[PDB]
Amino acid sequence: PIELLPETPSQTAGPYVHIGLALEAAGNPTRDQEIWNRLAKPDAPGEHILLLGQVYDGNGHLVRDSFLEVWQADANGEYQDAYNLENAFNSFGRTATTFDAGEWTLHTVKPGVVNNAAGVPMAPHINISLFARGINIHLHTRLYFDDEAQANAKCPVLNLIEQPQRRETLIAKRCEVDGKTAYRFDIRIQGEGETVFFDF
Amino acid sequence: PIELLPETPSQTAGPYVHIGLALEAAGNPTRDQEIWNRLAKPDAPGEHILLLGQVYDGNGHLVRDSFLEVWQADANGEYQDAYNLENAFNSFGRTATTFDAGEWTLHTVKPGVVNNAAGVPMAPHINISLFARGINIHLHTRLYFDDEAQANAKCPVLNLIEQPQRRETLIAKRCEVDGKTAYRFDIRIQGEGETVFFDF
Amino acid sequence: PIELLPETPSQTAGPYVHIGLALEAAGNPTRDQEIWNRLAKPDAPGEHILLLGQVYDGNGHLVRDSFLEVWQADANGEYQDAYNLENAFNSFGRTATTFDAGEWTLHTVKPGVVNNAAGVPMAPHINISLFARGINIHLHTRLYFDDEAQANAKCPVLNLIEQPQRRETLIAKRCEVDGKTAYRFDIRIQGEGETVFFDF
Amino acid sequence: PIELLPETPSQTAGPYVHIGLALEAAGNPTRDQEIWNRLAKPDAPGEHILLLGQVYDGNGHLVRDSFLEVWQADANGEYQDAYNLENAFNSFGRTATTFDAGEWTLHTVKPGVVNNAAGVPMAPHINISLFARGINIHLHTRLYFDDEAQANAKCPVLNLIEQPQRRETLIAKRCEVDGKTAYRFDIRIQGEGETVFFDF
Amino acid sequence: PAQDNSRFVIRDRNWHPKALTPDYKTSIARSPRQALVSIPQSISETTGPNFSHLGFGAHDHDLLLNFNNGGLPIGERIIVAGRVVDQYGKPVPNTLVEMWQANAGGRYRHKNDRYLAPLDPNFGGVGRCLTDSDGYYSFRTIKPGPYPWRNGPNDWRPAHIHFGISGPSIATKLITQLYFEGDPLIPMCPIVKSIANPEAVQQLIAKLDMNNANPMDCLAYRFDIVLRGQRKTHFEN
Amino acid sequence: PAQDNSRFVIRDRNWHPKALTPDYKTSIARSPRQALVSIPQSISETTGPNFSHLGFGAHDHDLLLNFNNGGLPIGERIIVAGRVVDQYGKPVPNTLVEMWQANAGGRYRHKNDRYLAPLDPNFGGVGRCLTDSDGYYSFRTIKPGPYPWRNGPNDWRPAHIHFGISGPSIATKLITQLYFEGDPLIPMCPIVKSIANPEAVQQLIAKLDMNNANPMDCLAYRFDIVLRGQRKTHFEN
Amino acid sequence: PAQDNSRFVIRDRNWHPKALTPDYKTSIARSPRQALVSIPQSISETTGPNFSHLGFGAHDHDLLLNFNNGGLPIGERIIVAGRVVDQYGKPVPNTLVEMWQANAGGRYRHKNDRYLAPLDPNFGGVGRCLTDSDGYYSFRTIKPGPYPWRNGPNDWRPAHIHFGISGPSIATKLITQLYFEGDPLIPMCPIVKSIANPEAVQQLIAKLDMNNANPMDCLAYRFDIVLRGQRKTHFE
Ligand SMILES: [Fe+3]
Ligand SMILES: [Fe+3]
Ligand SMILES: [Fe+3]
Repeated sequence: PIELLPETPSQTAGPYVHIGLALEAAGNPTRDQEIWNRLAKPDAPGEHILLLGQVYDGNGHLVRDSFLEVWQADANGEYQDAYNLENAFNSFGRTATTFDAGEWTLHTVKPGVVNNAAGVPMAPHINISLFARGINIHLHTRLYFDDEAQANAKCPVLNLIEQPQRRETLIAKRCEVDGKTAYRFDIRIQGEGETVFFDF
Repeated sequence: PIELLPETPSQTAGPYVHIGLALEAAGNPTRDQEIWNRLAKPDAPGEHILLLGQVYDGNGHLVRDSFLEVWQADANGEYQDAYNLENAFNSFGRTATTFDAGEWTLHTVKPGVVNNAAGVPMAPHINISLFARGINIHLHTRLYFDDEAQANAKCPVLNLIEQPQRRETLIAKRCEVDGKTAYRFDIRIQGEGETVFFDF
Repeated sequence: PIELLPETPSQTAGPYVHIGLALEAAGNPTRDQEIWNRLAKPDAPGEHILLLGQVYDGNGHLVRDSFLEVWQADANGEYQDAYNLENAFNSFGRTATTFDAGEWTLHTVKPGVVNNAAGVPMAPHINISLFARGINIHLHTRLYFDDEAQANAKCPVLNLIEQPQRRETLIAKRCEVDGKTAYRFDIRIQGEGETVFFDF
Repeated sequence: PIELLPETPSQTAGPYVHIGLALEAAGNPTRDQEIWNRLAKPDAPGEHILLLGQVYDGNGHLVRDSFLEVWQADANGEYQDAYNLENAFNSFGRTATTFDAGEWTLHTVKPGVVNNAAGVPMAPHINISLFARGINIHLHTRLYFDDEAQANAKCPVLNLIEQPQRRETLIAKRCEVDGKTAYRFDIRIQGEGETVFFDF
Repeated sequence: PAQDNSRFVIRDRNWHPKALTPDYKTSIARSPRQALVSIPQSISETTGPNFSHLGFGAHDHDLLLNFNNGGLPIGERIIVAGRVVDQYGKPVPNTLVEMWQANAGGRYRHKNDRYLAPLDPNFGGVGRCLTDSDGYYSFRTIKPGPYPWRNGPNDWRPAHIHFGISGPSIATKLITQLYFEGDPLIPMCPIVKSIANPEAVQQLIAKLDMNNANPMDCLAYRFDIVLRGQRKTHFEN
Repeated sequence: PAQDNSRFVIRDRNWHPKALTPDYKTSIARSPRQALVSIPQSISETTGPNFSHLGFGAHDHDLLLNFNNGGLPIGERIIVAGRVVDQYGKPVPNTLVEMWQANAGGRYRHKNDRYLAPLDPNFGGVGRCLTDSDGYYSFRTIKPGPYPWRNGPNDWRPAHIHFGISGPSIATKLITQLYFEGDPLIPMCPIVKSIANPEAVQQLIAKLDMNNANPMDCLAYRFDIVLRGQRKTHFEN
Repeated sequence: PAQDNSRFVIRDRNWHPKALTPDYKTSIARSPRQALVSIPQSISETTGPNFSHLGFGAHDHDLLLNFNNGGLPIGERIIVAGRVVDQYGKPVPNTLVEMWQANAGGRYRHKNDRYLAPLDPNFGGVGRCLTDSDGYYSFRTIKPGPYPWRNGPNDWRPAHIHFGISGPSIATKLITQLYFEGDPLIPMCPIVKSIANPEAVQQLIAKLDMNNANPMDCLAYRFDIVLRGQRKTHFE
């Protein structure tokens, strides 16, 4: 068969990933421009939300050295790839769990609906890639919202998860933090309540 | 050492096993004669019973595409191998779980006692072979009966299972279905309450 | 793919084939029973015929060391495989061309119609195999009759010969020899008028 | 020595070439635009002519499945390579022999004189490529005209054919079809009168 | 009734695929985590059904004719034939061989198959037969197509026919899959690769069999099946 | 109008099949017995049609859609794609690639084909396209079946697609046949074997191309085509 | 205004390291036990950030100058350079390449690293670059030292530099580690050996590149990166 050049293989990010990719979270000096966890300035259109979560290993213990990358549509359901710290909104961000702060946070807006390649709407979601010591190749997941039940029930990606019970692992829980709308999305890498991870 | 011709290797039966081995269960038209789940004609000797059960995977979720073959002595402890739809009793049958009917059923008689090769009586039992998508080589088990406690305690096959708690996985529970004597035999392929599986 | 034992390869019969297979034609003493050119005793049913012919090489010169084997149905369209010199008719015979007698002869009856494997009638024919010095593997042909024009036109074997002109090479010419019905069938191995040879 | 990438090897076009390259000739439905046998619109410059011919195998039998491609200068000696069904003249066309129409036809104009690479005029000619079942790599030839005898005698390509008698195989015969000027160009692939075929 | 008169050679469960083969994703949750419990052969294991008295239809072995809705199925006409023997080389006569497959496009006639390749109105995909007195079986069918399946993001089954063979006891019963000589999908398939030993994989590949072909009609493939060796009991009790 | 500005590398007629290849029986009477006459390249040979202005239909390259009589064809859905280059490795852009084939069962939609395998009412078997500015072409089709033919008493063509490629001149024009990776019929075919050099045969075998497949939809095969090398004229006259 | 116009060749997850690789002890509890769920590519997966207008500092790619506290760092001066291409051999221009590493003695500038090898007051260990229009990147740094880690009782990482590459979409994003030609620690490392195929391990070993060296100044190593092949959608 046709064999292309093989892809460079993945390796774990390791315990010090933060010195290269999360300088502030590492307690080290930052450069003038950093890619971080504030996707939306206050003036950006749409519903402003706080996302937060904790990451658990297979023994139910906190992962305190996680690094997370997120990719989401704007409130109007468009992906904004031209990354610029002057933008009111950027579709891409980074966050982390650390020893000081075991709970990651993101400041964003709720993403609008986007269609799949066959033109069927997907429920509002945030794409997440999870890196850490012990993770040899990053894990892909999606964060959906518990107040989009009707859309979630019809999502063609959610519906590829064979068991309903496993679908529940991707649904973030609405709450309020300091009077502001927030959603909690905990990730369990292994075992009871194991979060659905994707290949694509 | 002496090496014989190798056996043809097993492969999973896959998700469409019913089109070949359970045509009625597949909702496809049947041929004039099919090997199915009614072992006993109404006037066959012995105690007429219903067997039924569900099959669970390692996540506790129903296996909705399993295919089962059974082999049992008749009520007089004889194996009737000359398969024939005109027989009052066939020792062999087939059943299945499907999307519509997640619970398999078998109509038979309670089997009589047979001796092992050393002449020791075995407790009444049904030999079962389980096939499905995800099962690379079929799993062997035995269904024994909870109202044969004295015989079960003395069975030389049950006594080969080192732990009493695992012996309990092979004991079907007496119940009533539509007012008729029945025994329920659930199979757990993996994890908590995992059913004992045999090699011979 | 599946490969069977290979067939023993053919070799030419060579110039002295007659000492082994045509003893009389070789001018050598015969044994008590020989397989030769009289397929029909006078009492055999059907139309008694003389067949004769000459064999030509690619330069138009006579082949004077040919050996021919023939196989034909009886007048009723049945092949008689139980070869016996006491039979009124045998379906099999042998003839030859020699230096003394360049023209072979056969004494037979006109064969009846036989169907092909799909049940379609073939026109009356004699199967012929030709052997000689210079012929590494024998050549198969058929002799048909010029007074069976209607049957010949519909023969499914004749009709596999793509060109009408080549079909004419297999049609023997009726004549009279000493007041008796005869047919002449000359074979041209190579070049102008080349006789159709078959593979099967 | 310097060895380039090898050319993809030729294979016969086979008996069903018309379904791909001569759809109307195959009696199958045509697409909106097909490359076929009318090179000249009625108002194209030059002398409008019909070309036609038959193709013979080595046994003198008609080739009833041939496919032909032609390439010729226009009447002013120009090769019109921008193929377009709206052109007054196309230098390229296709034609075929079939079971129904054993004689190919081409509607064109008489081509004007073009010079060879050394600047010597070639006699008016049509370049022809012949494909068919049994032809493993297509055969190149040229059709010249019998009423251009002076030019033909001086053609540097015709003069590369060592024997005058073989030069005669490339000269089409002027005739009339339905009262119109025509030239007949029969091709004999093999044997007596074998048409000259070119390599370049 | 059946008697305990024979013993079957123990299975090599490193020649067969193991239960847990994670690249085949459905095996991860449908594989036992405890060891199998070994038990001695008794009459329960060394006997099994014989199907000599099962009534077979005329076309049960002929998939070109057994789903006839006004015409022939579309696809590559093939005979699939072979012999069933045990590990000692003894033929296994009068044994039930069942088979099922997709159509020429990789579509199964099952409600759960939603692949966009069309059903063939003259093809059902199911056959059975009994081996003859010398162990030989034969079916006539069309060659099934590969098809995509939700394992990895671009996984395709090689063309295959599912087989089930009864043999002389429940100890011999086997389900497997036949694949076709030279199919470049075979080395890439996680179900094929559930078999760790490449020599064992080779045993599932049917060979083109020109000798059994019907000229101008259908090709043929040969697939021989080996069941557990059967011997008489000796020196017991 | 066209100009004489290039020369084409001379063909290796021991790499191509020779004319007389008697095992392929129809070649015996359709092969010239006289030598070909070599002639120098002129404008007549170094020019040829360009089909940039030919009007192609929407589905001309898509055999799954271009014979649509109410449904999809039955059979193995495949993309057949590749690149056309010359012997110097230069892409050949805007060139005409035409193809035809049998259906999934080895039956052609031609009156002369009487093979008993049925026609597919949604399959015609004909495609064309122009290579893009980088030399690439693609078709979507179903994989054709082998079929029997009246050569030897049990001869079968391997599965194949017929191709015709124009290239930059009449000197480059080529007709060939594409075969499929691993088909055990390829070594047995007298038409394949008209090519004496086994390395040349390999150049006609399309490779399975999982990278170009559409998951859950169609597989893909890659077939690259090399036409005669083109160079500028130099030091002439 | 990102659009779905491309598909990416599916990953070979037997070429990459598997999740569960027990000799690398931390993978035992941080590996999913359920199968990954395959999903079709959509605009969500086939797009991603472009960092063309991220504002880079003058020394962001030069680790000999980007932690300047009065002198040069101690250690082997090297240039680390290469090309980022996809599996079709197409270069990947204007893509973000980030890297981090320990100092010459195997010590990282992170509070959780308490290895007794000292920090270097003129070294920080962090770089970033965008590939140029032909897919090339380059950093200047010091060769990192190996270092011990609490896996087995005497386990040591080979000298290595951590790398992250964005590529054209979130589907191509990759984190990996670069190792150095000839290092005898490479075959012993359970993190290297998380990669089962030895030919894949070879793809992470940077080669000494004398052609790129500055005589009398610094050596150079070459590390080419291949991301997933990108093709146009067809017949969807
Ligand atoms: Fe299947
Ligand atoms: Fe063909
Ligand atoms: Fe490190």
